[PDB]
Amino acid sequence: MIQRTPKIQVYSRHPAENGKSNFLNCYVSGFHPSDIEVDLLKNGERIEKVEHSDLSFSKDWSFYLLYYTEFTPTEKDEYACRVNHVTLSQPKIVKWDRDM
Amino acid sequence: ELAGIGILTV
Amino acid sequence: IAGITQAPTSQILAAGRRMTLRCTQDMRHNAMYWYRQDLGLGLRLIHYSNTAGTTGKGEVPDGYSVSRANTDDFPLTLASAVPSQTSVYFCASSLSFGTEAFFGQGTRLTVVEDLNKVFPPEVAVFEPSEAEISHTQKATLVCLATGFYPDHVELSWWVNGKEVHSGVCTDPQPLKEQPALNDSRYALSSRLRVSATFWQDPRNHFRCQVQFYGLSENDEWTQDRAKPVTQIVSAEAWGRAD
Amino acid sequence: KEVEQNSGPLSVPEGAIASLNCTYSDRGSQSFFWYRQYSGKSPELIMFIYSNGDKEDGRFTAQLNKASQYVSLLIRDSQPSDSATYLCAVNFGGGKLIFGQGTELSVKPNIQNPDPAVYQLRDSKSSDKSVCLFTDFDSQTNVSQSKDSDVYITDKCVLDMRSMDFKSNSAVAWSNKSDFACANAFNNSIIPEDTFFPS
Amino acid sequence: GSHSMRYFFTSVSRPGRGEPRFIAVGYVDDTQFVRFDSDAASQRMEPRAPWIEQEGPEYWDGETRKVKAHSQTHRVDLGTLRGYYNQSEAGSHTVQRMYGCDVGSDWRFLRGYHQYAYDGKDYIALKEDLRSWTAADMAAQTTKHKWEAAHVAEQLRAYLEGTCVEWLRRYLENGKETLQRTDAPKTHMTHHAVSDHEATLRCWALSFYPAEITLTWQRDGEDQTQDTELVETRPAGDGTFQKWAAVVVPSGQEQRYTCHVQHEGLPKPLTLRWE
Repeated sequence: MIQRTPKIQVYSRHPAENGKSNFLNCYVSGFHPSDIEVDLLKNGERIEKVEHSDLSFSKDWSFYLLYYTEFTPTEKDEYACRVNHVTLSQPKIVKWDRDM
Repeated sequence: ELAGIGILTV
Repeated sequence: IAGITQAPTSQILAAGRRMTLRCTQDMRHNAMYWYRQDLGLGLRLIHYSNTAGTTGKGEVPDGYSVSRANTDDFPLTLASAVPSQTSVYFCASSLSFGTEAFFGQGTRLTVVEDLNKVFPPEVAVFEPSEAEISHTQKATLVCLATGFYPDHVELSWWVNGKEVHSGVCTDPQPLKEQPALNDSRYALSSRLRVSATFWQDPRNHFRCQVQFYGLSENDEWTQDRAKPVTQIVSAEAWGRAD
Repeated sequence: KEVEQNSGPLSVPEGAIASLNCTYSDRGSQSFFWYRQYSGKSPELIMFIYSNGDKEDGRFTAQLNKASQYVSLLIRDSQPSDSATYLCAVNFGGGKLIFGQGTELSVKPNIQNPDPAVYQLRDSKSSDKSVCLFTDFDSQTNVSQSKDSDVYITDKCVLDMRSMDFKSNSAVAWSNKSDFACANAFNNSIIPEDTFFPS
Repeated sequence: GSHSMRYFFTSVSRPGRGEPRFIAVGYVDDTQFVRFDSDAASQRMEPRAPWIEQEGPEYWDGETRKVKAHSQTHRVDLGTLRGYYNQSEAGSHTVQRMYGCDVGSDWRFLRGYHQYAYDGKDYIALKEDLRSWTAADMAAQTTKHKWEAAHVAEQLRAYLEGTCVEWLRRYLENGKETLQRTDAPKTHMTHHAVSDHEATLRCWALSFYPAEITLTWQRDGEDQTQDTELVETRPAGDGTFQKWAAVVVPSGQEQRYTCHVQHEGLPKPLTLRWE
C-alpha cells in the first residue's frame, strides 16, 4: 500500500482587498488514497456553501482537488482550511495569509 | 475522445 | 477448443408464451451480444453486456429480457410472444468492447398465433428425363418439399445411404404456395445431378429428405391430423435402365 | 444509428473484382468489421480495421477513410464460394456494435457449354405427377415467375459436379392438377433463343 | 506551441460491500473539458468547457457508453487484483488509468502513453514505442501476458496515433479562442521582515495560462539554488494559475536579488527586482 499526506495551501483567486468580493481557495494535492474531507472556516465555524473540483491526479498518481467558496474579506475576519485524511490522527488547520 | 478499443480487463 | 454455443437451434412458439434462448462461451470474453436478423434489414442489436455482471440496451430491446450472472452465460428471454418477434437470433461475443465479434450457431424462431396452421412437408422425388439422358449423358433428379408451415426446413440428398455435397443444389429461400394469405404454406425444391452411368445402374439408391423442425413435444395439440413434430420426411428413387 | 451498405444484390462474374462500400453516421467510431454470411449460417469475420488507409489479406483489401466515414472491402479474383451476403459492422460506443443491412453477392460461373433445354420429369411417387426442369443455360439468362398463382417457378440455382468439372444452372416449375404445358411455363420474361423443348 | 489531450480515471472499491466510486475526467492541455462521476445524478458524460457543448447526441451517447464501459472493466479489475495480491475484502483499494497523446507545434503526433496503477504504485505502462509493456511487479506480468496475446498495444497505438491526435486537432480548432490563448503572468513582489537583520522577498506570478512557468531567483546575476522556497503551481479556479517563489535576504541588501519569470505568454522573460 502507498499512502501519502496531502499538501495544503489556502489562498484567494484575486489579490485580497477589503470590501471587495473574491473566492477563498483550498488546494489539496499529493494525496493517496482519494478520500479526503476539506472544510473552509470563517472565524472557526464551518462554511456551508463549498464546492470542489472534479478529482484528478498527477504523474506520480497522487490526487489533487480544489475546494472553493465565494467570500468577501474584511480586516476583522479570519479564514482557514480544515483538512482530514486517513494519514492524519486529527484534522489539519492552515490559516489564510493575504500578506504572503 | 475516449478509447473505444484497447481497454481490457487486467 | 474454446467456442460459443446457442440453444436451441429452432423453436416454434405459441402466442403469449415465454422462451429463454441460452448462449454460453468458453473463451473468457468480457463482452456479449444479442442480435435479430430479418429478411430485409440485416442484423439488429437487441442487448449487450460489456463485462460480467453488467448489461445494456441496443436498437430493439422491446419485448426482450437479458441477464449476465457470470462470464460464460448470456441468456435472452422473451416475456410475451408477439408475432413480430419471428426472426433468426444470433448470440455473439468479443474479448472486450469494440473488438472482433464471434457468432453463435443461430436460432430460428417462429411465433404462431394458431397451432392449427402448422404442417409437415410432403416430399417427392421426380426421376430424370429420357430426353436429358440422350442430350447430355447426365441425369437430374429433382425434389419437391411442399405444403409446410413454417419455413424451418433443412434438405439433404443421400446416395446408397451416404450424404452428398457435389452435383446438388437447393433453392436459397423457400417459396410461398399461396404468396398472399396470412401464415402461408411454403415450398422447397432441390436438384441432384449425376451421370447416366450412376443413374441407369439398378443397384443405386437415391433419397431426398427434409428435416422439418416442428412443435415441441410439450405442446398443446387437439385437432384432426397427427401432431406436427420435428421429423424427417423422406422420398426415395432407385436406378433404372428404362 | 445508421450503418448503410452498398445496396444489393450485386452480380459480379467469375475472376473479376467485387467491391462493397459501407457508410456510418458516427464521426467518433473506432472499430470496423467485415463479415461473410452463407445461406442459413453464422457471420464469420473477413477483417477488422482500426487505422485509416489500406489493409491487405490475400485476395481481400480493407480500406478505411474516417474523415469520409467510409469502410470498403475490395474482393479480388472472386470464386463461386465468395457468393454470400456481406455484412459491415461499426462500433458506436461500448457494446453498441451496429450492422449494415447486408449486401448480397452472387459470383456467377462461366458456363463452358451454354446449351439451354427444358425437360419434363416423371415422379417416383407414382408415374403420373409432372414437374419441369430448365437446365444448362448461361449466366446471362434470368428468371420470372408470374402468370398466375398456378405456376410456381423457383429461382436460378447453381450445382457443381466436381469430378466431371462441370457447372449447371437450373430452375424448377410445376402447377398441380391442370392442363399445365411444360413449353408454356418459363417464358414470362423471355426464354433463350434455342432452348430445347423435346416433346 | 505544443499541445496534449489527456483522460484520467479513478475507481475506488468501497467494500466488505462493493459498488465502487468511479470518476473520469478529460483534459485538453491545462483545461478540463469533460467529466463522469458515478455519484452524480445524470449518469452521463458531462460538458465542462463551452466549446464541447456543440457536439451532437452521437458524441454524448458514444462517450457515455465508452466511459461506462471503462468503469465496469475497472470493477472486474478490482475483483481480480484482490486475488492477485491475496488481499481481503475488508479494506478499500484503488485503480487508476491515464491515457493520452502529445502533439508538437505543427499539431503532428509527438508521443503517446497509457498507464495503470493499483494502490498508488505503478502497475503496467505502455512503453514509448507503443508496442511493448513495462510491468512493475509479478502480478503485472500476468496482466502483460494477457494483453500481449490480446493485441492491446496494437489497438492502443491505433487510438494514440490516430483518434487521440485527430480529435485533439478538432478540439483545438473548435475552441481556438480558449485553447490557443496564453494569459501572460501578472507579476508583483512583496517584502517582509522576519527579524531586525533578515528579510523575505516573495516573487509572485498570477493569472497565467498554461500552468507551465519557471520562477528563478538570482543574487547579483547568479542562480540561487540555496535558500529558495518555491510552491506548487496552484489554480485560481477561473481557468488560470498562480505560483510564488521566496528567498531570505540579509537586510539593506535587497536590491542584489532579481526574480526571473519565464512563461510562454510573455514576449520576453521578465526581471523583477524589489526596488
